[PDB]
Amino acid sequence: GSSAGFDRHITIFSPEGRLYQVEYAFKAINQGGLTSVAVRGKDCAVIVTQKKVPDKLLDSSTVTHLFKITENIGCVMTGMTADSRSQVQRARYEAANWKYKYGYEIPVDMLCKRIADISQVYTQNAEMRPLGCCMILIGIDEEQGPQVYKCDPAGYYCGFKATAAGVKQTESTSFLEKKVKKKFDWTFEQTVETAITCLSTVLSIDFKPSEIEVGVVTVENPKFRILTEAEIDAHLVALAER
Amino acid sequence: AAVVEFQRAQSLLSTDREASIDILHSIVKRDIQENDEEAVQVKEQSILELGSLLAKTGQAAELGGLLKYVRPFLNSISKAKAARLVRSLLDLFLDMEAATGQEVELCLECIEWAKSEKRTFLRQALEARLVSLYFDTKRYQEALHLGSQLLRELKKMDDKALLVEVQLLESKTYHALSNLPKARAALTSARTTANAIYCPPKLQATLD
Amino acid sequence: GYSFSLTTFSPSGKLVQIEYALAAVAGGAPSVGIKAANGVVLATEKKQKSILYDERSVHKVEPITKHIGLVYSGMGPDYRVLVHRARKLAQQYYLVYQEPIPTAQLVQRVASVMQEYTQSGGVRPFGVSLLICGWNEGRPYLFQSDPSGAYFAWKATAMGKNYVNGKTFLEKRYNEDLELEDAIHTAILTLKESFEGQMTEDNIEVGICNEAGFRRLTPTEVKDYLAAIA
Amino acid sequence: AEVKGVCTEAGMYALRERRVHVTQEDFEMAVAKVMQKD
Amino acid sequence: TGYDLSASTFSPDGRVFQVEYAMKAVENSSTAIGIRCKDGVVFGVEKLVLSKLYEEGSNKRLFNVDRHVGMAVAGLLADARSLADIAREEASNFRSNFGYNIPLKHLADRVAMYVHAYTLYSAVRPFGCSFMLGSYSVNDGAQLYMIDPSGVSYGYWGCAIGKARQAAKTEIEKLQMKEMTCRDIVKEVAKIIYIVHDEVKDKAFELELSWVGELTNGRHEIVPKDIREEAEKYAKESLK
Amino acid sequence: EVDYSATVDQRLPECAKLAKEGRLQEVIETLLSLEKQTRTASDMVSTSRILVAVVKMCYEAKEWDLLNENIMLLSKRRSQLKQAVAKMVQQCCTYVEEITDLPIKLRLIDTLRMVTEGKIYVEIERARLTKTLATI
Amino acid sequence: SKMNLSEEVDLEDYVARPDKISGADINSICQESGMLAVRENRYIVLAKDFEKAYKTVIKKDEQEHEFYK
Repeated sequence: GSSAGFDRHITIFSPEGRLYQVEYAFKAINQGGLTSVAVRGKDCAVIVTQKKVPDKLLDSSTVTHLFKITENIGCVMTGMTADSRSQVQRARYEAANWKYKYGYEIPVDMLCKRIADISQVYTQNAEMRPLGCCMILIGIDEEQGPQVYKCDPAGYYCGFKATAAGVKQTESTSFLEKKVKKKFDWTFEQTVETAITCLSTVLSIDFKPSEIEVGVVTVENPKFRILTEAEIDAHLVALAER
Repeated sequence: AAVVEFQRAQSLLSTDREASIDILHSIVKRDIQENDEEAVQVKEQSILELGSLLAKTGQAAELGGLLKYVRPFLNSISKAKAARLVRSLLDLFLDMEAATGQEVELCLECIEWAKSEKRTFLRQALEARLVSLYFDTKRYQEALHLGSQLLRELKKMDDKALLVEVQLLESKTYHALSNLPKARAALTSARTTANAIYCPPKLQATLD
Repeated sequence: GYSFSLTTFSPSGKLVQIEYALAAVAGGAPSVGIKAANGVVLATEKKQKSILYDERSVHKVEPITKHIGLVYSGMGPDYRVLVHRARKLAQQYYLVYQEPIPTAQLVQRVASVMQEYTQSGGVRPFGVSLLICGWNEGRPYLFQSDPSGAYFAWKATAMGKNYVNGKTFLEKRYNEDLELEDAIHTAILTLKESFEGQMTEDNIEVGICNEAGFRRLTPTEVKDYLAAIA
Repeated sequence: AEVKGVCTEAGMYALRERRVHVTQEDFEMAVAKVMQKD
Repeated sequence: TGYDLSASTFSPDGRVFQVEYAMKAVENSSTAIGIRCKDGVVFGVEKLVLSKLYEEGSNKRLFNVDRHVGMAVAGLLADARSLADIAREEASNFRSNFGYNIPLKHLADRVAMYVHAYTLYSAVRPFGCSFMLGSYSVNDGAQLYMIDPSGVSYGYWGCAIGKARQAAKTEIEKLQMKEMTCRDIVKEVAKIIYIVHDEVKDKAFELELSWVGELTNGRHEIVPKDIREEAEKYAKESLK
Repeated sequence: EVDYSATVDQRLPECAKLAKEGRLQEVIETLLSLEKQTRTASDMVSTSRILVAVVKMCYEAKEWDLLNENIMLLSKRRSQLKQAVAKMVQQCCTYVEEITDLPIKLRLIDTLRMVTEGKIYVEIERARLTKTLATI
Repeated sequence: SKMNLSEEVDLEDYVARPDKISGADINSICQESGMLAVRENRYIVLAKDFEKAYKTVIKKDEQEHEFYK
C-alpha cells in the first residue's frame, strides 16, 4: 500500500503497480446500496436488481436501473446514478453508430468491448475520473445464444454464465457459483427464479412485486422487455409455493 | 454413423468385455476419407477405449499388434494427439506385467517414431521406460548403455526428476551385476539429484 | 487534457513511473514465449477467479495479422488498447505496401506507441509487456515490448508473475534445435512451475505461429498437449 | 556462509545415518540441499 | 487531505467530495417545493428578500425554459440561470430538429447529462444548484423531475429542494396529490412554504408561485396575483 | 403456531376410505400438500400423523415400490421435522417385522437404513434394523 | 481422521482450492463442518457441511481486481 506523489489523486501507478483512483471507482459502485444479479440460461438471459423508493413522493415509475440500450440488448446499472446514465447514453450512441456503420445489430460482446475501451481511457488519462458505475449487458446473439457481460469502471470485461454487481456482489457470486456447479441448462422460468432467489437469499428480503425489476431476453423473442408487476408477481408466487 | 457404435460399445461395457471389443475394433479397422473431423475423433476415442479395455482382458496380439497397425493413422491426426496415442497405447502394454517377449521391440519402434517426429521429451521418457524394460528382461548390459546415453541428455536439460529414475535403474542394474561399488555410486548420484528437487512420494519410496 | 508529462526523471536518473508500470507487469499473469526452429509458441495463464466467468469470451492471446500474434502480462484493459493500435498499425502498413507487416516492423510501431505515453502529457505508461511472435522470410520471430517502449528480440522468455524463475527455467530447458511441438511442451512446463492449482484446457491459453500463420490453439488442442505433461 | 553451511549440513547427514565420520556423499547431499533446494 | 480539491479525484471510499460540497450550497438556500397534482404541476419557491431595497421580482427562482416546461431552482443563482439557459437551448434545439415541444423526460435526461459532465473533470466545477422541471401535456401528462448537482434526475409527485427540504417533504406527504387539482394544490403549496419558513431565522420572504396544467392549456405561467393572494391568505390563516 | 390439528383430523379418515377404494396415487399427493402446510407451520403432532399415514397407506395396499419411494421422498423433504421422521421410521420398522417375504423385507430395510443413516434421532431404529438385517 | 465422515465427502475438492489458509483455518473448516452436522442432529459429517463450513471459515473478500491481470 505504498504511495509516492499523486498516485492516489490521479490515475498514475503506485510504487507497487496499482491504480488507486481506478480502485476507488470500484468502491463507488457500492455507494448506491443496490445489488444487481444477471443469470444466463440455455435460451434466455435475465437481469434482476432491487429498486428502492424511500418515500411515496418519488415516482417509482422513474427509479429504474434497467435500461433498453437497443431493442435486442438491455443492461442493468449499478453505482452512481449520474454516471450510469452517461454510460447508458454512450452505449446507446455506440449501438446506433454500429448499426449505421456496419448494417447489423451490435453484438453484446462488442458493445461493452467498446464501452470498456471508453472507460479504459479514463483510467489512463489523468484529467478525468473513472465512471463509478457497473454495466451488465444481456442480449440474444444470432449464433452464440444468450450472452451476459459485466463492464466495470476499470475497462475490464468478460462473459458470464451468471454474474452480479453491487454491495452484495461477492455474496451473490458464491450463491450463483453453487447453482452453476449443478450444471443445469435452466429454462426461462428457472433463470428468473434463480436470479430472484439469488437476490432474495443474499439480501433476505422476501421480495414483493414492487421492490425488484426484472429484464429478460429470450431466443423466441430476441427483444429486451421489462417485467411488469403482474408478471413479476407470478414468479414470486411460484417461489413461495415451492 | 460411427458415433452410434461408440455408444453401443459403451452399452456393451456392462456386458462382456470381449463382446464390446468387436464394436470398437471394427471402428479401428474402418477406413476413413480425407478429413472426417467426426470420424477420426471417434476412432481416436475408440482406439483409446479399445486399448483401455484390453488392459483388463490382457490380449497381446490385439494390443501389441494395435500399435504396429496404427502407425499409418498417426500421420493423420495432430501431433499432440498422436503422441498421446503412442504414449497411452504403450503405457497400457508395459503396465501389463505379462512379458510377451516383444515389449522391447515396440518400445524401440516408438523411440524411432519419436526420433522421426522429433519429440525429444516423448523419446526421453520412452528410453527411460526401455531401461526399466531392459532390467526386467535381464538385459543389464544394454540397460547401462542406454542409461548412460540418457544420463548425459537428462543432465544437460536439468530434468532432475527423470535423472533420479534412470540413475536408480543404473543402481539396480549394477546391483544385479553384483557390482556394489558402482551400485553405491549410482545410488549416490540418484540421492544427491533427489535432494536438489522435490521428490514425489513414489520417487522418494523407490529411492529409499 | 493535461499538457504536462506525468513521467519525469528522478534525481537518480530514472523514469520512476516506468518502473512502477513494470511492477504492474510483474504482478500480472505469467506469459511464456519460446521460439522454436520451425515456429514460435505463446502461452499464458488464463485463470479466472470463479466458474461464472466465460473462459472463451475474452482471449489473452489475440492475432494481429494472419501471421502475428500477441500475448501479454499486466493490465488487461491496457492490452486491448494496444491490440487495436497494433491491428490499426498493421492495416496502415498493409494498405501502403500491399504486403503483410513484418513482425519486427510491427514491434517498432507498437513500442513507439508505448513510448509516446511515457512522454505525452496527462497520461500514464501502459502497464503491460507485449510478447510479439510472427513468421517472416521463413524465419520465426519473438519479441518483447516493455512499458518503457524498448523492444528485445527473445529466443525464449517469460513475463508476469514468477518470471525471474521462469527465465531461469528456460535457460536450462531451451536449445536452438527445439521443434514447435517440443516448444509447446516446454512452454507449458514453464507455466506449470509458476502455476498454482491444476492446469486444465480452459485455464491456460496457447497460441503458435508457423509457416501456415498464427492461430490460437483451441481448448481441445491444448488438452492433448497437456496430457503429455502428465 | 553458504560454503560454511554446506559443511554444517554435511555433518547433519552423517548424524541422520548415525555415522561418526562424514563421507563425500554427505557433502554432496549437503550441496544439493543448501544451493538447489534453498 | 487533497482528496476533495477536484471533481476528477475519488475519495478512498469512492465518493466525489466536490460534488458533495456543491450539494451543500443547495442545502444553504431557501426551500423550493413542487407538487405534481392530477392535472398539472404547481411550483412554489420561498424567495427571501435580503433587504427591502430589492424590487418585487428580483432573484426570480422560477424560470421558463420552454413554453410548457418550468424550472424552480435552489442553490447558487448564477449557475441556476446558466442551467436555465442550457435547458432553454435544449428545448429550442429539440423543436428546431424534431419539430415539437421537448418531452420533460428527455429534457430532464438531457440537462442532467450537461450537469453530470461538470462532475468528471478538474477543469470545471460541479454546478451549485439543484432544480425541478415541471410540465404538462394532454398526451404525456403532468410530470415533475428534480436534478441535483451530481446529475441524478428522478420523477416526483412532490419534491422540495433547499434548507427546509426535509421538513417540507413531510408536509407534502400529507397531501393526496394524485387526486386534487392545481387550484387546490396552489393553496397547499403556499401553506407548506409558510410552515417551513423560519421567522426567527432569515425572514421577510416573498412567495413565488408558478404552475403548468390543463387550466393553462399546458403552458407554464406565473400564478395570477388574484389566485396567489388567495393562496397566501389561506397559508397565513393555516398558521393560526 | 397455526395449530392445524383438527384440519388433518378431517382429511386422514377421508383419504383412508379412498385408499381402500383404490385411490392411492392421488390421495398421497393430497397428503403431501397437507404435509407441506404442516411442515412449514412446524406442527409437530400433525406432521407425524400424515407421515405415519402415508407409509401405513402404502403398506396396507401392498405398494412396496411406492412405500420405499415415499419413505425416501418424505425423509429428504426440505426442513422436515426430525421427530416427525422418527415416528415414521418407528411405524415403518414395525412393518419390517410383519413382512415375511425376504426380498420385500430386505429392500424395505435397505431403504429404511439409508434414510436413518448418520442421524441421531433415529439411531436406535437404525441399530435395531441392522440387528434385524444381521439376523436375516 | 478423528471425525465420523461419510464416503461422499472428497477432501481433494477443498485441498485443491488456491486459498492460502493455515492449519488453524483447516481445523476450523473441519470444526465448522462438524457443528453443522450437530445442528441438524447428525453424527456423520456430510459433504454439504464441508462446503458450507469452508465458505464460512474462509470468508475471503476478493481484494483483487481482475483488470490487474
